[PDB]
Amino acid sequence: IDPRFPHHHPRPQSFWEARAKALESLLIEKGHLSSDAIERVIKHYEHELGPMNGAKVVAKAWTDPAFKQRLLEDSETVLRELGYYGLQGEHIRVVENTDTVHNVVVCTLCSCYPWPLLGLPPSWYKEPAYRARVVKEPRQVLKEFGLDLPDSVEIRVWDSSSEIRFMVLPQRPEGTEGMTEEELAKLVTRDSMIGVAKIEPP
Amino acid sequence: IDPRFPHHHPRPQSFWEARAKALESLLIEKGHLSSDAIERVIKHYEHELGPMNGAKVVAKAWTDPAFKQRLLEDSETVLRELGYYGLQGEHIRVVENTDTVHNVVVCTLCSCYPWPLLGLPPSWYKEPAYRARVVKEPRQVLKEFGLDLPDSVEIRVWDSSSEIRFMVLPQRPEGTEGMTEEELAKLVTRDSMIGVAKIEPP
Amino acid sequence: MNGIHDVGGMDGFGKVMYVKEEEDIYFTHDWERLAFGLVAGCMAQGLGMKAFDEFRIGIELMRPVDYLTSSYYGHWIATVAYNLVDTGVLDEKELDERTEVFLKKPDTKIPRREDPALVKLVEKALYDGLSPLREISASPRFKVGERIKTKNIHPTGHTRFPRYARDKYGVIDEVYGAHVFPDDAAHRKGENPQYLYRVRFEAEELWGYKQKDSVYIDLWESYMEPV
Amino acid sequence: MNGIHDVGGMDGFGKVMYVKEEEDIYFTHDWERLAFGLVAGCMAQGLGMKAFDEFRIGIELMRPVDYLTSSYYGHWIATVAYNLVDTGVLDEKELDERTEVFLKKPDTKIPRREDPALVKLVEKALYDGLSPLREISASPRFKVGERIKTKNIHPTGHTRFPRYARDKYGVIDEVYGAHVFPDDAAHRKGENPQYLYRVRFEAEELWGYKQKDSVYIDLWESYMEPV
Ligand SMILES: [Cl-]
Ligand SMILES: [Cl-]
Ligand SMILES: [Cl-]
Ligand SMILES: [Cl-]
Ligand SMILES: [Cl-]
Ligand SMILES: [Cl-]
Ligand SMILES: [Co+3]
Ligand SMILES: [Co+3]
Repeated sequence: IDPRFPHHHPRPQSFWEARAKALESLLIEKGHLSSDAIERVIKHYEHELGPMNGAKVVAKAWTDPAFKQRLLEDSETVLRELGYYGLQGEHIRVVENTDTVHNVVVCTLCSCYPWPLLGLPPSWYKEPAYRARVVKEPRQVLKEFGLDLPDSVEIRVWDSSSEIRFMVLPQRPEGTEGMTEEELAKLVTRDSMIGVAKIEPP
Repeated sequence: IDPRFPHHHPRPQSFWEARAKALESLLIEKGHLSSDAIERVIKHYEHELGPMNGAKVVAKAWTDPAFKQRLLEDSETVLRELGYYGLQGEHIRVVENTDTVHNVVVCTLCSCYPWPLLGLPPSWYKEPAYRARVVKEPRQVLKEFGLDLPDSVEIRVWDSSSEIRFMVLPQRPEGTEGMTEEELAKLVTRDSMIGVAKIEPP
Repeated sequence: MNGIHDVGGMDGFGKVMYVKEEEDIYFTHDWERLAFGLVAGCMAQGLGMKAFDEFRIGIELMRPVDYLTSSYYGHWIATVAYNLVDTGVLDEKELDERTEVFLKKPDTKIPRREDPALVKLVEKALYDGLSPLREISASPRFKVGERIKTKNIHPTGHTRFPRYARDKYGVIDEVYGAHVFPDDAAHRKGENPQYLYRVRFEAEELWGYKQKDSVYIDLWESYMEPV
Repeated sequence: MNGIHDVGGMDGFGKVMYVKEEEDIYFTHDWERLAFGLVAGCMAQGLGMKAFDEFRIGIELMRPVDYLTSSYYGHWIATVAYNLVDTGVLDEKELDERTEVFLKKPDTKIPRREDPALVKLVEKALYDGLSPLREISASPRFKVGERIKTKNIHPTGHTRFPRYARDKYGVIDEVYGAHVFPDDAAHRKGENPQYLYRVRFEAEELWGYKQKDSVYIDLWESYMEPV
């Protein structure tokens, strides 16, 4: 490495792996962490949480008009009542898609996403392309997801710049007559709760 | 490479080397370039041009008041008369350092620099740190070159956003009494003609 | 800080890599899982970070070349290392030496320790969270429907005021209440809560563009002024 | 285009790597010398580029990760390849195949050809240059000393209007004359010259900062409006 240009040379991902193990080792040796504390976190975020929680909320809103009304008027109270609350989900707001208003959520500055309700964010949600572009050319971004909105539909992009979090409530599609709440929940995609997709008829 | 992340993987510099040879080979085979055309360019920019041309202009300005006056009133005419003219030096302006005005030149958008007068730009001039920072915190940048200007000295940064080019005329230092024009030219540093250094007493 | 992380409105990052959600794998290396464990495990005990403000500035301070190449959980490893050294929990020399050990010998064994009490403590963080909502004696400077102008300020430390939203007219959409102020809290200078607002910005104002697009952004009171 | 190349006002790129000028080597690899030969050799004959406008946009279009890692003359190779393929001088498939040949066999011999007439032609470019000064029938919209406001425009093609200078008040310092207009010429859409001005901007206006600093920038007439 030419010392004029150290900034041209990224750390290899092997460095980050080694650094992670070094942090783990030192913190356990010094009594700050334990094997089971680390594993508890991994179990929670990889397996216990997920978008099925949001899907249940969406299906309940579609099937219970009183619940939907309550959810939209005070989502924080309602979501906490259901138990969808915790770290990075202390203050969750629900934004309703309508025929002429489409909502899309982003964290331009990093990756903020309501883990207790939706689980972990999509790969692309955390990366620069989506984050940079969705606030300026949301129609172009949505087209890359296969969502081509008419010029007459208004788009509202919600940038998660505080600890307030946002979930999109997508509209119930056609062809769902006679479906149960359970069956409807199965139709609710992760992507529809971020705003990058509508829900297809079954 | 994960096709979600091709943008994480830079071309190695071996690619650019191979690409250069491929361009050379194809262009020569197709009769667009010749060995001697390529070599002529290299000779010109590596050896024929250089900051000694600017140094001669500075030393002449210091020793000939009439010339300095002419140079500052119409540098393009004067520099062309001297033969310091050519590609990327068609329109060169000279900006005078004074006791309370310090000039610094940059190309924030790339690397523009008056080759016919100064030769090739410094390594750092073409790189992001200087380019990004000098327009916003020139005092901090100049301090990294060892130039710590008083708050009372005004700094003018010249961003080379068109084909107009700028050369800084630094002030003659103390301790140069009795020196010839030739000897004075030897004191004029490349860096002083960009504005990142004053000239030290001999 | 006007860093590489503040990408809103940038061009050149290319197409979004679409992937069916069912195929959108969470973790492809165990160190990525470990990164999650380190972040939450430390934060739950206030080690290096009490909440996410301290966490975010450690990522923002990454060398730009590392920020773009480390992969996501590399950011998390970077900020854990930064904050633990910054607060004196770990020594930088010791951390570097141990990193070198695992570089050269990746199969080096990790010490094992069961601590059920720490597990319960970590669970508390996971389920109780870390709400930044506070109360202050002052009243809000701004009201719903008010047209404000965001400031042209350039904090060199942490901020949640994205560059694309600076020096822009917007309309107050909601007054949330007072929230812990990131620009101070990230640097351990106190919670110093201020009123937090949601503010709507029109595409024409942000970009000079012509579509029916808007952006809603949450902004602290000190990021804005009346008109 | 609001690209990685437009770095004015960015933070995080770090310290400037100072080097004594006598030690500041021009070229450390022969392909870097070759890059210079390719650029000037092609431009002298109008191959892929007639002047520097076409040259610059090819660099600006680089993948950001390549722009930051290629090294300087890598930019030059990128834009020569881009422009020669874009104008139909070279075929992309043929160029890729030949690149692969030199990747796998770097010592592959380069064809030799002497062309003294082409040498003289290249010399003409080097010494005569490519002045972009033109004349137009219109008069300048702005005058020396006039306070202008630069536009908030976001060209997706080439421009010489740096983002840090957009939507800013400045004072006309000089009217240079009409110059070939980069935003059109880079895309081969005609010289379409416009009046070029030098404009002074104060630090307080650009950044909200408090020192005795200013920036002089050259701006085409269409980048600005009267106040
Ligand atoms: Cl570095
Ligand atoms: Cl929908
Ligand atoms: Cl790519
Ligand atoms: Cl000087
Ligand atoms: Cl970097
Ligand atoms: Cl890239
Ligand atoms: Co985030
Ligand atoms: Co340049």
